[PDB]
Amino acid sequence: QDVVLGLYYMTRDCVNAKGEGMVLTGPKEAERLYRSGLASLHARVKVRIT
Amino acid sequence: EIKELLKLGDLPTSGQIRLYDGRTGEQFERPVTVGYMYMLKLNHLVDDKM
Amino acid sequence: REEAVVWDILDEVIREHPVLLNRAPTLHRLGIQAFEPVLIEGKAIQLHPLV
Amino acid sequence: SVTEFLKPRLVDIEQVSSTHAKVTLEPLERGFGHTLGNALRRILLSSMPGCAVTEVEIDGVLHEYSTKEGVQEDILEILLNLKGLAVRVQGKDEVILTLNKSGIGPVTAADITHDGDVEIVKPQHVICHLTDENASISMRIKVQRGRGYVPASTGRLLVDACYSPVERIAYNVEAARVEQRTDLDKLVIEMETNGTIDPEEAIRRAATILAEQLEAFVD
Amino acid sequence: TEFLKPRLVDIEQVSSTHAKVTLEPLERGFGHTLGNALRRILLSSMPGCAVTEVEIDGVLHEYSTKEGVQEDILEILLNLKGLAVRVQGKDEVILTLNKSGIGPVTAADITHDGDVEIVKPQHVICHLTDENASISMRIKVQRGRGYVPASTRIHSEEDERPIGRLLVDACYSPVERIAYNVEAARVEQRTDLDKLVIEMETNGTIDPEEAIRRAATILAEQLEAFVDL
Amino acid sequence: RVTVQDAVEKIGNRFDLVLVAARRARQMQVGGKDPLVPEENDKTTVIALREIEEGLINNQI
Amino acid sequence: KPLVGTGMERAVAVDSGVTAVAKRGGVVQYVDASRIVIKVNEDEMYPGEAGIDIYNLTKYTRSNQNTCINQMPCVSLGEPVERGDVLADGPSTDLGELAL
Repeated sequence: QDVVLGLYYMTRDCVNAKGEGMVLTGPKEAERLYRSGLASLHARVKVRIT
Repeated sequence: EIKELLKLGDLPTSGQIRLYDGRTGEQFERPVTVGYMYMLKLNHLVDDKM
Repeated sequence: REEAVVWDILDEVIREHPVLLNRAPTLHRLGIQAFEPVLIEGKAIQLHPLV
Repeated sequence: SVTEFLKPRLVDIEQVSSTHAKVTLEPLERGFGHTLGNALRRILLSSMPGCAVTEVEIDGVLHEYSTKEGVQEDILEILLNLKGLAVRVQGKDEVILTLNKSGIGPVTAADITHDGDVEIVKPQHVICHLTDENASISMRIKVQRGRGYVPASTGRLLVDACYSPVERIAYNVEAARVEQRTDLDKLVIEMETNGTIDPEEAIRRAATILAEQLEAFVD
Repeated sequence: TEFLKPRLVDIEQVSSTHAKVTLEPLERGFGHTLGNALRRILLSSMPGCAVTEVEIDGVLHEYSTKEGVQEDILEILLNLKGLAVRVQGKDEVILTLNKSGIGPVTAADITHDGDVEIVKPQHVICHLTDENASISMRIKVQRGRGYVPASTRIHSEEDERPIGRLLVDACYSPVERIAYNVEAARVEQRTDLDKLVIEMETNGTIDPEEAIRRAATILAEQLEAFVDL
Repeated sequence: RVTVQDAVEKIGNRFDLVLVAARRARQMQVGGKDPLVPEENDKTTVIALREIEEGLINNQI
Repeated sequence: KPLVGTGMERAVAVDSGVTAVAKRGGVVQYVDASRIVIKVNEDEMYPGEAGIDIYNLTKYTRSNQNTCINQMPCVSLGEPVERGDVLADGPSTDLGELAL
């Protein structure tokens, strides 16, 4: 149950957020963006993916 | 009447407080409940069973 | 005497000897399973959360 | 005892790539695996100095909104892909470089006008692909010295700056033991970095940044 | 490269036990990075000074009782565990205590020394409650760091202590809570210079002007392994 | 290593993998032979499973 | 003490008989965590008696389940007490409230 709670919380979208709407080159700088507190985790974004 | 008592203390009447994680000093997202539960040690303590 | 060597020996004995944990009752085959042990200071058996 | 706390040695450089390594320390006193792992994390990911692409001027554009033809991927992607280029600038605050290429095929950072004063530390970085018999493109790329990661908050095209060379850093603490106790911490630091600097030395730079703060208190 | 380095510009010993200290200026993030590192170090690793054994004249084990005293001997040990003292250049010392006649017994009754200094004379050990009543005891103090429970300690001593000693659990670490806070301040006509405030509650044996430097020292030497790699 | 499925890809009956891993581990522990895989001071339990990974064991041997 | 209770603790701890309860009113004459002794007042004394109620408290002893049961005083020398006041806490009580 707690694992799924965490993954639900991680993957929601909140229509207002810090850092919302920018475009990123990958998960790693997604993480740098999260961890430094520059973007909120459920903020909307576009990323390059593979 | 609980709110009224918490207001008589200088405490936050939401009952919740923002907390930080002592592993980093980061803030938790949204406040969390904090307060004085009563807890009992039960007589099923482990070295009596290992 | 629990001498200072014995743990470095123990951590060689156990180093990959599976031990079988089962609760009771044990309704179905998944109720006995084997795990590789890792040593602990306390007295509880530390089980894996998903299992 | 009273002021001779246990000190680690590196148990391994544990190297798996030139881009990424898993530098592990043992033992650390209980709880110090965070107190250093995260402290060096917060240094490494946000306050390491370095140089990065900062602004772009492709030939004749006001906004990457304009999807100028002849290129396969549109200017929004060229703009981020040029953020992907790792660069070293020697002794200067800001430096502009020029790039051009012609003929049907890819474009690479190797096609930049390499000043030698500046090193493009990964030339084989593809920039775009060209899509007509007449396809050629020419642009100015600004590179700048700065610190950390700075978002797009502040014909020029602005872009976020990746001044810190750390692509990712992560750390764990885990059980470690001696002959009589197991409450001590191991620390694993894992990091991956853009090739400007090797990681087992980037951390030695970062440990210095942190050490320099303490220099005014240490007796 | 533009890093401003800190100095520990100011201190406020708001009480004989509580104090504030401030480190100023700091760059981006360093207010948080030190702010938490020093809190976590100050809680784990400041050395201090604890009671460690007690011998009381006529008692035999923790659970007994003494005629004419208000506490079970056990609650005397729970009281002395909280007693805190400085010691000057020593790894340990023995304190004698004597009192007779009705009334409280308090730390002020310990046979004082130049080389021991007690943070709070009024910390109370028991009551005496009979006209002829007495207690005499030899409290042994040791320096140390962290916490060491007596059960592991006697398992670490490996000789057999005599009948009629009592053992207490050791709680050396002298700081009870630490808080940190970060804010901008007037320097060089510029913004984002953090005045770190660290403010602290203690058992009273130490002063921040040592404590923050000692914590910074511990950090600075633990960190050597990461530059020596 | 622990999951034996890649050894079961090679001994397509899973019961025969226990009979073969035991037989081979006995040739090591009791019969005095030594492994064709590089050992890492693992138990014969693991060495014999690591001998299926080299693809050089079946109950002919 | 539990900080939140129901006010039934003031009854369970007394009626369960394990706190030592003042049989007659008076003043505390002596206390030492083994004895408590009460100079009962003459308004409740019986005429030929010395007029002094000792309470030898039970100290560390096994419960039937091996938990200890040491009673401890709650009074002070010279303090007045009234019939039915708690003189000494039981196990799991303080000031006569239940306190598990």
